[PDB]
Amino acid sequence: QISKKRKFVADGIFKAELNEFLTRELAEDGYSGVEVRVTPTRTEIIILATRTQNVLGEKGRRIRELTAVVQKRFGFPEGGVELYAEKVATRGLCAIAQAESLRYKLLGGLAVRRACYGVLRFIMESGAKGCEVVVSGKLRGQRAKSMKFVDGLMIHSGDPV
Amino acid sequence: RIRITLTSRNVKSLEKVCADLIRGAKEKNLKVKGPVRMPTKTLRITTRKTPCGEGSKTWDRFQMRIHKRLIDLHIEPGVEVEVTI
Amino acid sequence: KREFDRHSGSDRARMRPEDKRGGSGPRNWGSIKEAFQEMSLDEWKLLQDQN
Amino acid sequence: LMPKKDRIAIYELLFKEGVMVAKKDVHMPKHPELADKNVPNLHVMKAMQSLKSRGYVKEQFAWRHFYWYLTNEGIQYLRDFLHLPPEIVPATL
Amino acid sequence: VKDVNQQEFVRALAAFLKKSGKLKVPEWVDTVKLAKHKELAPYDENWFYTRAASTVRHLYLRGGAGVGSMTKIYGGRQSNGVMPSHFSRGSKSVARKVLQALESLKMVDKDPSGGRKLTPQGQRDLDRIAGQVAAAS
Amino acid sequence: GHQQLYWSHPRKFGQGSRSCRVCSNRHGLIRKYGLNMCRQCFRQYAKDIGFVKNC
Amino acid sequence: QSVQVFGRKKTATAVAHCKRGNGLIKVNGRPLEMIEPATLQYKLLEPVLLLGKERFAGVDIRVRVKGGGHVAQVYAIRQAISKSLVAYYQKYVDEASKKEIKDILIQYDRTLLVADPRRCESKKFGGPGARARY
Amino acid sequence: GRVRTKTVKKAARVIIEKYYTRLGNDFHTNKRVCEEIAIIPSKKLRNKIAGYVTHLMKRIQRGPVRG
RNA sequence: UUGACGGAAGGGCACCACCAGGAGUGGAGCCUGCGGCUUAAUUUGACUCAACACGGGAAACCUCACCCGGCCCGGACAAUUGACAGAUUUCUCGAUUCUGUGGGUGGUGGUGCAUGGCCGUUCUUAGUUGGUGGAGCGAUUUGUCUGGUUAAUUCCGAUAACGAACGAGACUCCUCCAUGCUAACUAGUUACGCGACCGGUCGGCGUAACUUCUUAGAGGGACAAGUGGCGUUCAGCCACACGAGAUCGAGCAAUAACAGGUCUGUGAUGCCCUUAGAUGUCCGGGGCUGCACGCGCGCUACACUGAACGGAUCAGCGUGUCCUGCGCCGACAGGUGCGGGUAACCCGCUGAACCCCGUUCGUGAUAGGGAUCGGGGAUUGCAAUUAUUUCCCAUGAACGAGGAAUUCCCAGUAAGUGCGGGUCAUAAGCUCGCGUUGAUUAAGUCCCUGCCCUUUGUACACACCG
Ligand SMILES: [Zn+2]
Repeated sequence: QISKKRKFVADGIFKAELNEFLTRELAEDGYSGVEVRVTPTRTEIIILATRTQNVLGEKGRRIRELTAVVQKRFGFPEGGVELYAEKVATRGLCAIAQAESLRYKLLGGLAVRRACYGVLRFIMESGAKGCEVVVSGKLRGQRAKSMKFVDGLMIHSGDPV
Repeated sequence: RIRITLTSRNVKSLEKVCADLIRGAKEKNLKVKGPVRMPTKTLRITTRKTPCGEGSKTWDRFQMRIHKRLIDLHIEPGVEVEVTI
Repeated sequence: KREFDRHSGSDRARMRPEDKRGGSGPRNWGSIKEAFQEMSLDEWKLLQDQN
Repeated sequence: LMPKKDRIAIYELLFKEGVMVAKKDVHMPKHPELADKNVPNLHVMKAMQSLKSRGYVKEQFAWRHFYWYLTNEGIQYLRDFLHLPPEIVPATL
Repeated sequence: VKDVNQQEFVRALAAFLKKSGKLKVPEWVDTVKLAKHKELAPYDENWFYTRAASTVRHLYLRGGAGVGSMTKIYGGRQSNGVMPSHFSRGSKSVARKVLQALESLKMVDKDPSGGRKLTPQGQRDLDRIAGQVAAAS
Repeated sequence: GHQQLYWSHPRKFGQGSRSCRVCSNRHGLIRKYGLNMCRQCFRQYAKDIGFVKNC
Repeated sequence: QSVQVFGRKKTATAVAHCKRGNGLIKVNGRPLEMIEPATLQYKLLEPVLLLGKERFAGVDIRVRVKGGGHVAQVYAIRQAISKSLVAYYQKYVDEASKKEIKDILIQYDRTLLVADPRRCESKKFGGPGARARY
Repeated sequence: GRVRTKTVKKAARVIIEKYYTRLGNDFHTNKRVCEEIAIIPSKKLRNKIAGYVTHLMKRIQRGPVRG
């Protein structure tokens, strides 16, 4: 017996902890968020990833490991939670997917101008009206530099953002 | 007599399942009471923007509105349903 | 508190960021150039305790 | 330094399922999953640390909790530690 | 009790309540002050008759009040010296003993739902005084 | 007698018996609506919980 | 044969139940001249002193008030009584008598028939009130 | 501060140059015309556009507008 | 040539500027924050706006990072455990610490001048940038402007530019109505019966009508629309009629910058340092509260436009597993039993305060002021001494509107007044909100102080901290 004010907050805290756990876990799997559909009978978790073959194990063991890790963390009964890995289309129109694609080119040590310009055109060809990539931090020197890459038009103020 | 409580954070999806519940039950010749709209609850959280003490006393206000509608007769994500007797 | 903040207190980097080798190199920013199933343990604990 | 009874209770639970979770609370009296057995929560997080340092388990973290997963090297090690045949498998396989 | 001035009503009802010498009037009416936020005792000697006349008047308008309600009705501002002033409830024992005194006159009884309400006898006595203040004005 | 002395200080109230559920921080904690998270981590997960800025 | 018209101050909502009968004007059961603030007693009697008692001698008015403060309820009561008679003279009397009442109440003070939308402004951080700062 | 943005004025001129025969000197009539011949995502923007159309319609009847 | 800057000129804007004024602050006491002193330690960050009631920092322990004492390993990975007795002798655990050589690990340890992320500030000022065309060998320039107008590079207009993009606006949430819809036994009204009192009162009881009041969905409504005047009779402004309104309050917020803040918010983080006689970690005690003082936000006042005593009478925001209602006990603070509410249901018709109406007080350091101290009663907690708060009695200080200076503010605003939330075992002089009462002055100007732009100058370009 929990009040509605604490229940809706507890529902949002669960989705916040579930999303962040899957970022540190499915980082190299193209994770791009989740959709939690809670029903009075059970709860189903929909994982959005650009590489679903890696979200699943060699024979589907990682998906079994995630649903077994969620039922133990959040007190879900056995067989009460189900995870459905889904494939998101138009990867260029996903800011999280393109941030991962850029991060895995930086740790490879290619560049910040050739890498961001390459990921800036993949987003423009994907049907985007505008993009903006900002890379800040230190690299090869003590002082930090901010490399900003813009393309198209970008709305900054107002509700449409 | 069954009272169906509907609580959600978005009025569009809350009234979408509310209309389908009334319309879905009106075709069964069930005398239903109209959707009673409870006063909305705004979960106020006024925090400090800066993670330190150097900000110019700039606070940011958050809101989490919880709309509640009950149906007394004789589902989309984000909507809670609870039936009673 | 420092007297002259803009004056770098290091001989390795100024206040203005200065790239190494003009941005060229592997781990650098980039130069301005042309580049474009059998039973589990629960069942085993029963078979070993039934004898 | 944990009792041998508590040393195998952590591994049996880790082998019963395929995952192991534990809140980062060295002062928690009993583990939420090992409630019937008087296993301190510190023994669970410290026994899984020895497995991670030998390539047997990979871990994660969600704000207060560890998420341990038995790897192929760890399943075979517990299979010999618990004296089990190659026939048994964790619940995630 | 309406249709007349409520400030002269409690003054004439207290005179009727004092002339009818049947009120309890506990022994500590000379030492107590009516609230912790008060600095001095009431200036009037017969404050127990003035409060009893006003208390039974509140029960006529809003029944089922109880001691916790009359403590809130007769509350006020509490000066905290160099600190800002806040609201402070009245005295609980003064509000409780004045409620039991009205019950001895059969004008107040225990409300079945909440606290204490007004009796048909008290409703009659209050309307008689309400008629005297109207004719005398 | 170390087992009867280690972590034997009574922690049932105050700022020491509670911490942020996100980073184990004890300062700037938000106890309203059962959040139990520091004021710096709530701004990070405000959208994920459902707290939006309207005014 | 009765109307129910409301008058709104800042937060004082006074609803007058203008019903046919004799010249009865009461607020929460108490007479109109018995409201606690005696300084604002003439503000409550403006609809009666301007229109005359002969226009109110055929309708009973029972105002119920809640919200706001003492002064807000005063301006809400006199507004409810002003509009309740207008709405009564519109549905049960001819429209010519309605204009004969409105032109008297509007020319004196428009706040008897039109509520002012002035409400308290929200407080901003960094200041003690809406406008003032630290 | 009653100056119209270029969004209000440009959209009002295109409506006139394409639907001059439907517009008039009444705001509430032009308010319903612009609601149909133009998909305006807001109602305040529609009232600003239709209100400036009524202003320009009073200028056409006296002479040519430079826009 | 473009920036940057100037102690050059011109123009423009803004109650974080002025004018006209209001409330003050600076003076008093006290509460707090920062220095300075002192200290086994008085942790520390931040120092013009853009530090100083700030780190949501109201610290009894914990927090805790400081100080002085004692354990503990929570020493990955490649015999040893505890313990009765008392100020040293035995027993117990059983491969789980085995000691070393390896070289992991954790920090509220340093570095915010190694960084991320947020945030503050420049500046919420109006600024910024492509395409095509034009000028130039070119970097670049024009568009992006003399002027008028606008809250606004907002528009009109001028026009080698034309057409656009970001910002502004629009947009989002808000309150102002709509007796028109949609509906309400967790909201009410009205008509009814019932019944207490002398046709009036009744939040005193009951289920039929239907939505005015209440709640909240949808759709309407306002757009300088109408009129007059001023204006390139353009952009707009002013004044009026109508009307719920004739500039409503947030949020969001460009290009670009800071050596701005934050490693003490992060299992964000590089490096350095400490690693078991520890800068890990636990448990005690103390400190952050220490006081010749110099300041910064505040509260209470200096009264009769008032203090008291008593009567009467009105809110809204919001919270609740803890919020609290009734019957008893007590002078108060309390206590106690029975209850309700995971909530439009119970607290609760939130009987708030100021205010209003009586009653005494009568230039008076006074029934103004309640600071400083004494003696007691309680509550919170493991424990309050350096008084946690709270109550009662007593003690009755400075302070008679406050120097040079200086702050905020244009309508439900200032100010007064109380309430709620955050902090919270105990808990507001702080802050975030809320309603209540409710003005004076102003519809203006570059005079001051701040930035912006143009022109101009430069040996500056790490850009005058040159
Ligand atoms: Zn946190």
